[PDB]
Amino acid sequence: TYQYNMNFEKLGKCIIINNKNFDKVTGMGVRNGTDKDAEALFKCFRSLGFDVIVYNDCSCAKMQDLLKKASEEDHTNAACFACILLSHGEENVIYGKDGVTPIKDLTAHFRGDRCKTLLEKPKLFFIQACRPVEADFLFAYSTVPGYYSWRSPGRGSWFVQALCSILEEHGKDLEIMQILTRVNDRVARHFEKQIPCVVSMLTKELYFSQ
Amino acid sequence: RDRVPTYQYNMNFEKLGKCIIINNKNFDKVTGMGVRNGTDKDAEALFKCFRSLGFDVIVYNDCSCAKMQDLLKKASEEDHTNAACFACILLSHGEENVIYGKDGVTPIKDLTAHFRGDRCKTLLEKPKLFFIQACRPRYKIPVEADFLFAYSTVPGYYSWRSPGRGSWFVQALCSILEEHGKDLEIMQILTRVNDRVARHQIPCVVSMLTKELYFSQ
Repeated sequence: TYQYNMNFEKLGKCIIINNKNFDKVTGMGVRNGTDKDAEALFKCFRSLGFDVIVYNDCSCAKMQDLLKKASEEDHTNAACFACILLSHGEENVIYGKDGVTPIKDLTAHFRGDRCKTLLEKPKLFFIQACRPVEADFLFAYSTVPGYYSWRSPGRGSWFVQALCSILEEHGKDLEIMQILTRVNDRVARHFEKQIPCVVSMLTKELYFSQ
Repeated sequence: RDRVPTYQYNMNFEKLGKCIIINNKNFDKVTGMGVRNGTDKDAEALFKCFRSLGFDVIVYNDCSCAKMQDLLKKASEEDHTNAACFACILLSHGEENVIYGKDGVTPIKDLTAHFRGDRCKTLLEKPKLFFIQACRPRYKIPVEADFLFAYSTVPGYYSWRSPGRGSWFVQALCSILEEHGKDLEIMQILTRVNDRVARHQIPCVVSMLTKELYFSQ
């Protein structure tokens, strides 16, 4: 009653945009580690039951088309939708490899109206980007685009590490907010700066199980 | 599903915390803002509600911008050492990143900054809750841990402060808190409020909290 009905054929689709090499004409160097993060995320989410697909070095066109096309799909037997973005970011904007595109435009497509099939179902956006308020949307930022998010060349971001670890072990028993909160604490505890940020328009508790 | 974890905010303190409610109903003509009929009804339900949770609630009304800033700053300079948390509720007119005082408009972000870890070390590691009902996204928020923002309406749209029933968000918040304030976790309460408000406009919660928040046991 107080939970999102997960009784569906599929858990849902999980698009993982992984931008690592940005065209010079943007002024943003390679994101060594995003490859580590991504693989981690791929497993973690595939493990939750998502039909996950990874897209590398996407342009603002590719990224917009991707999200556009996905929203257009039929999500009837889908429990929800998940999108994970990994790249450079600024004021509410995400970096393509050839420029910058506004996050709002990526989520726009899945709004209640533009995507009848996902209506009433959770839309999840996990955004990791160092430098659209509609119901049932949830955003989880590695940290605001302005403040820097700590990585580790061959170890990946703390956020992603924490998120995959927590999800790996509790992705089945904790509610989505509990997990993200632990991710919050864990990322936070690293410094002892950066604190992830969760924005939730969810109307029911979210559980990737039963 | 819910149980015994070091994943809960330590609530074992002398007192629960202070709860500041700013009830701006009347605004200076020059601001062009109208009377917020129904705000007193929210203010009353809110004060009773939080008083009931164990908060030491203080209610200010028709405050000026200078007043709001001063009040919150002073609140941040007090010694919250024996308090478990801190709550501030703003009921007024709103606009992108700003909230109205009677004499004008001031940035929500500055109002909340007063409590950042480095400026209110006595609330450090302690949840700082802001419930904002600014009629009329992470941006108008401090980059600090243990902060929680529950925005009344769409930080892009307008909430419907009912003529003489009280804003939908507020009333829903109080309703759910009366009922489960002492048995549900903060995100559970607000998520239900979200649903409730939506079953009528969608409120949004920004959480930087690092632990679960239970007001009791």
